[PDB]
Amino acid sequence: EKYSQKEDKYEEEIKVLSDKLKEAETRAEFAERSVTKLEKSIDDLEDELY
Amino acid sequence: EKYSQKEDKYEEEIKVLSDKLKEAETRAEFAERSVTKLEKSIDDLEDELY
Amino acid sequence: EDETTALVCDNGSGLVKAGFAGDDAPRAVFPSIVGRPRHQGVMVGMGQKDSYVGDEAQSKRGILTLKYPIEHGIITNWDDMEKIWHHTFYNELRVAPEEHPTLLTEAPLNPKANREKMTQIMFETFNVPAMYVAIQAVLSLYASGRTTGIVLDSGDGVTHNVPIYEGYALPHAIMRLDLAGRDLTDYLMKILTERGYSFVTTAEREIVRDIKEKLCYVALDFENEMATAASSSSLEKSYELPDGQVITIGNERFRCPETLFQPSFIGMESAGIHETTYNSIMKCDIDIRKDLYANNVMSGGTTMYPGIADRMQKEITALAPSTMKIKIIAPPERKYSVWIGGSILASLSTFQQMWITKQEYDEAGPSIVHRKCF
Amino acid sequence: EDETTALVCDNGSGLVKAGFAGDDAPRAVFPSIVGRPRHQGVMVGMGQKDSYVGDEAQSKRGILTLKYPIEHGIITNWDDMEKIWHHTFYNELRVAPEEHPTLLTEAPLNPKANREKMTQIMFETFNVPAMYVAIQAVLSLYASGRTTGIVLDSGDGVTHNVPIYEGYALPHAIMRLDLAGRDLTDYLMKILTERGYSFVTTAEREIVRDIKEKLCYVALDFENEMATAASSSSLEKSYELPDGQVITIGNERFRCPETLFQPSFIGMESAGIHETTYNSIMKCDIDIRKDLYANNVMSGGTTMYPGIADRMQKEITALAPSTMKIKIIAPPERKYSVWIGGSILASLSTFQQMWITKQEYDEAGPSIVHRKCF
Amino acid sequence: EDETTALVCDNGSGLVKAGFAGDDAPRAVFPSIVGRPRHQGVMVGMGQKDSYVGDEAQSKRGILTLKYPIEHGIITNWDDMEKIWHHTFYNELRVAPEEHPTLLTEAPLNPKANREKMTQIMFETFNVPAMYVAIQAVLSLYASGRTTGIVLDSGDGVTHNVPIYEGYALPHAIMRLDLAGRDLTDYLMKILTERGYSFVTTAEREIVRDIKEKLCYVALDFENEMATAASSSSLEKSYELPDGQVITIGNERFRCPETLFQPSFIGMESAGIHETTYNSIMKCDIDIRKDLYANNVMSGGTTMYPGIADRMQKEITALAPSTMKIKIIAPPERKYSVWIGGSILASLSTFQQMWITKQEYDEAGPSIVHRKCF
Repeated sequence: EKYSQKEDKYEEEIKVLSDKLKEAETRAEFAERSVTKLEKSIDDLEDELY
Repeated sequence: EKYSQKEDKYEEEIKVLSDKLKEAETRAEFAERSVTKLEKSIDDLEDELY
Repeated sequence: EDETTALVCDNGSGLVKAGFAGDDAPRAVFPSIVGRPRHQGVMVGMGQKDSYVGDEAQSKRGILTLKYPIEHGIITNWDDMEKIWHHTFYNELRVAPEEHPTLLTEAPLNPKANREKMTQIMFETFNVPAMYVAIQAVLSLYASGRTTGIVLDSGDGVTHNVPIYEGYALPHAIMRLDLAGRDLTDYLMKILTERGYSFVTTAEREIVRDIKEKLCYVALDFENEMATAASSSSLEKSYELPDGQVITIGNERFRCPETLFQPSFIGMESAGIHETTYNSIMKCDIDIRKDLYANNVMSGGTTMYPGIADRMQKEITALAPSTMKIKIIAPPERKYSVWIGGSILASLSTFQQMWITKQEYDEAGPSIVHRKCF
Repeated sequence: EDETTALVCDNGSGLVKAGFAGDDAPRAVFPSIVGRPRHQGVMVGMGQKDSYVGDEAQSKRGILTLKYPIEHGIITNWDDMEKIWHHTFYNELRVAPEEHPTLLTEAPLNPKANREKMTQIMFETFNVPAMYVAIQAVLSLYASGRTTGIVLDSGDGVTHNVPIYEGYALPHAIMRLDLAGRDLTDYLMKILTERGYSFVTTAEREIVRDIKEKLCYVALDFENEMATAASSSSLEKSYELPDGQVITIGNERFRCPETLFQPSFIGMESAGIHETTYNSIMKCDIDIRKDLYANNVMSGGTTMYPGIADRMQKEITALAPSTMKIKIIAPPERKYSVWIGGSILASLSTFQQMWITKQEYDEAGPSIVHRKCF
Repeated sequence: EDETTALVCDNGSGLVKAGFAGDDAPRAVFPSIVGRPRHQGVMVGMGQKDSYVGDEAQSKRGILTLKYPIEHGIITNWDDMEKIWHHTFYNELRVAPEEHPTLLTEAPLNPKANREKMTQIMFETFNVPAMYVAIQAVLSLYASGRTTGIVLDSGDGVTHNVPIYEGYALPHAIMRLDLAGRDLTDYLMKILTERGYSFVTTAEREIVRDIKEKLCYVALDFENEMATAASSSSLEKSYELPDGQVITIGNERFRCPETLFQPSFIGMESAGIHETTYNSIMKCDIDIRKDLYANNVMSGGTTMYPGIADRMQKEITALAPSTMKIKIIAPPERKYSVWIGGSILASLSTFQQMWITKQEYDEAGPSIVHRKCF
């Protein structure tokens, strides 16, 4: 029973980590689009500046 | 033991998703910091092009 | 048979990587340790066995005192190195060295006596038709399949840095930095003591080596990760000892690899590994620097830590002109890159005339290493 | 009054040395022991007294089981340490700690938790205006009146080694070696058993501590003195037990301190104390080593044995370059050198601003120990 | 007093040479180093002293990281240079600069910013009535008492070459070559590593500077001396380190100064010092070349090596027309020749009107350096 509950606690740690990972990865990939958008805008602004 | 093995499978996946989360968080934080560097370098290009 | 195969051995400190030339991976990889029974044994029908070599010593660790025979790319003890090579050839590979040419790797800016004594043993211990001693960093560059780059080589022996351009090589721009995996291990067992865990002996010194081989990582910013160590959650990891004792390591974990970028922690003035790379690139000609910035190759066992590549990228990009883009190419498999570079070299058809022959040694002596090879 | 005096306590394991700052000798020196009535007492109008502390426990030894609360510089039991400090302040010195700033000594490379919990008790047990925790070896150096030296600190707790140059300090070159007076006592009661004398309990474990405090000496050559143990004359000494039993100890006497120079006798790989001093000096910069060789300072209680200084001199001179002269400065009075170094420090006028104030603790918490002090 | 005396300072890199004008030798000569306590000190009643300057830093070397503030004749760090001059005037000479006109030396083809910022500091840091900045090579020529010559100036900063004829000067024929004492030191510690001696830090970098200041010499033929290095007898010399370690240096000794004549060893294309002298003389008019060949003057600290004059004579005679005789005049005392040339200049009566006055600076600003002086 404590190991069934740990099966659930560990499964919950996987579920929470899966949700936190989906947020960290979605935020990382979105923020990486903000990286690429800021970077592209910086290159375009540099082409304009040039 | 089947629970302990599920707890281990989860602990392996908890390490995979905790590491994948720390790496995705390192990526999210990298993207936040890379975004922050390019928030600064966008604003520097916005101000320099300006 | 045609071409005879060839044999390749990487001996930086810590690990023998050995196998046949012409294969993508070494057959035998084991720790370069000679472990001696310190405690007198009392039974009958033991061993006796004066000493144990290789991962045999890892299995029977607690009895033994372990001696690394190579320190800082320097062989301290020659009989112990001969025993390690005796173990490679007879215990693992099961070859007669008389039937194979043998490639050895060796580290930059290394004493002449190591290369010259290394050849003296290869001819006058394991009788061999031919051999070569080659620089570690160039072999990793070959393994990465690139003609140009600055190779950051850091093993358990010492850290080295060799810029290369279109082949060639720059002797003045080669840098050697006395930091290693082993010095990080000595720092690590020192930084565990403030937590109450005291590892005082060679046997559990290899237990903190195993800890550091997985738990340790490099911060993408050191101060930021040290600040978030106030709220301990993910930065702590439980580690199981072979005793059954549990170790719980927090901020102590990532500040051990931080020593590569801050040798003020070890107490050495010698600059961090990113400034050493700048020191090498600055000594190079102005023209080539553009691709050396963009073609940094990491090799060796102590570039394996998660996040090293990202930290080096952020620091070199911060120091350098942001006029040019700083790509770092650090492959996974980078641990074995020197051995793979030795596999590809001895498989090269032209290289089969550049061997130091046994005959040429017998006429012209051990001093000819430096005369023929780099 | 002006300056308020100050209080100084040395707690390495084994002895509390305590007194006023501004005096040449401590008022109170007593054994750091908490001795508990193991045997249930049957009378009326006893005690009861749950436990006895200090040399009270030495007087009433046979009833008590004695527990050292500090092992290896680590406090094992906190309530027992608090009881020892309660005994120092109220039983001997008769001070209110509210009226005095208190200096504590503490050992190098020691767990953070000891320094942080030690401060937590000093503020939230004996209310005190200010305190400091200081490293043992630097205090002995101050007591010896020298600005430079390598301090070999060995108490009953653990052995430590701190090189210093012109003040400063070298964190990487600090060495801590798990040997002590206490480990020599455990070795000694083990080497008495081959003679038929069996001391099995804590009470007579302090009787072999007393034996070792006078009878034991260090050989100026171990093998030569062990060879002349064949013709037993001066090497035997009669010792009187408090029982009235007589003990006669020959070669067994000088091979107990020999363990410091041969930890293979205890079964530890960890190098002898002269090689640990070499290990510390070798980690130091090349330039300063000349005076560190010539300014070795011995401190602590287990450097008191006759002939230690001569043996260390012969071994360090034998290992080192004979190009430079190896002076060892080991004062008599070296036992109390840490306390005298604490007396001089709290008497220093500038040091009166570097105290950890009670106020600064109340705002910023117990973690500030490491932030302000070394 | 009459004439007020005057003050003279030579700051090429490495050494401040300073004293009164009107004397044959400088009072104060010391290393131009700012050494900072890298290791945090733990005592009370130290220093503190943020940094040490001069031969104080040489005495307390092991603690300090040393920073040369001048590299390649360029001041890298201005506050560090101001501290060095503050040390010259107050610590050694004990002068108020308000009471003396001050001559500074400076190197050819040097950035304008060094001369202009150097004057800005001399007027607006140490208040001074007047000053001058003068070229290093012309001062050595004055010291040698000759009106004509080609001055080969090589300090620890950079190598320079100025042909002069009957006074005058040839701006197009002035050559500056990036080699120095310091680059020979960096080459030397690199060529010691093949022997096993590894000097990794600033403190023992000045130990190889001291080695090179006496042991090193220049071969009268490089290949011949490298061939006789097979039978090692006189070419080896024992050297004592301050550690008490002994160093034994063979062929490695004379191939360090060989770098001046073969910059392919350092990896620079830039021609050897004898071809640079030809490059300067070839840029001069045909008529004067006869005496420039016969009146070559060596100056500076890195022309001190035994046998440099003979090697330059053999190479320049080999390259040049043997129609005319190539005398090289290299005095002993050539190290201090720039300072002596500054002593004689400020003692000249006519020169006392060519000073940059404080008044003329206050009206016309720091840019007037180049306008008035060469």
